Amino acid sequence: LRPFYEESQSIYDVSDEFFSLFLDPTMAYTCAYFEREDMTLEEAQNAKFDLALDKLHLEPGMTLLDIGCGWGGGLQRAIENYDVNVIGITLSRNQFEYSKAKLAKIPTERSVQVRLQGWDEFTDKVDRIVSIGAFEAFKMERYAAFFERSYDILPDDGRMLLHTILTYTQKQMHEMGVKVTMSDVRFMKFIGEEIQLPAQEDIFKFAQAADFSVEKVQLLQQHYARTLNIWAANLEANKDRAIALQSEEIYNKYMHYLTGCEHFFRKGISNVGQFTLTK
Ligand SMILES: Nc1ncnc2c1ncn2[C@@H]1O[C@H](CSCC[C@H](N)C(=O)O)[C@@H](O)[C@H]1O
Ligand SMILES: [Cl-]
Repeated sequence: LRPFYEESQSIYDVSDEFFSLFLDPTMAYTCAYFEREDMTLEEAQNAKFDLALDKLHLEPGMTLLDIGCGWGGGLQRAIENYDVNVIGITLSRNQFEYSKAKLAKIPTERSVQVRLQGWDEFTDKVDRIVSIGAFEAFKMERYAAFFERSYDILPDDGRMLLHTILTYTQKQMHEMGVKVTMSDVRFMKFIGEEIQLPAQEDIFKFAQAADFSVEKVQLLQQHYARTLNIWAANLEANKDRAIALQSEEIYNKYMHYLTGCEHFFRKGISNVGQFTLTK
């Protein structure tokens, strides 16, 4: 704690325009799914959203909730590909306004709602839930309430797709032969300052405590390494504009974050899973 207040430059202070320098046009900010090896980033992001949505067994007329909708790409796929009502919620005002404006332009015969709202305040009954990349922003003290609230707002036949990043235990790493180095440790400290993760077993434990069953987990480890690689290449290609919009310090922090995380997935320290939860 510094005695004098300092309005500093944070990676969280950048505009939508900055993110458009390296995200694909749909502005997905989570692991893509290279269902075909030759897919572009945009095609793999659409394929990731389709992968999650397909696991929900959506039927015409249902209501889908996207917990943590970001810049709206998941809800666009849902509106375009299913005859369903949608609700998207986010804690980001920029993402809220962006998703609202994006989805307002999409023809639809169903209801569409975008809200600046946390899951802890959400009580609407919905038929299915998708949540991609939101869980890693939750504190572990709130995990149980999250799964309990998710269970409660679903019907008897309800299904939830939970997509989130994962870590391994030391024993599993020693088993798998993953050696964590000092530079890895220093990067984890960089994360704790600028930005602990659950293991796959933790997700099973918490979902089951809320009376969900885990029907499926699908791991996308190397898809994330490739997703982060492309993001980093795009940002580097747009370096001059990133520095003009922000600064070399902000550019460097993002580049360090993207390429460090890429290394963690490539090396096998981290993973990312889609959990199909049923009721
Ligand atoms: N407690 C909470 N309740 C609701 N949304 C939350 C939340 N904590 C984080 N979020 C939202 O979760 C999102 C994480 S970013 C992932 C965005 C999108 N699903 C994608 O795949 O690109 C952001 O929109 C963030 O505002
Ligand atoms: Cl900016």
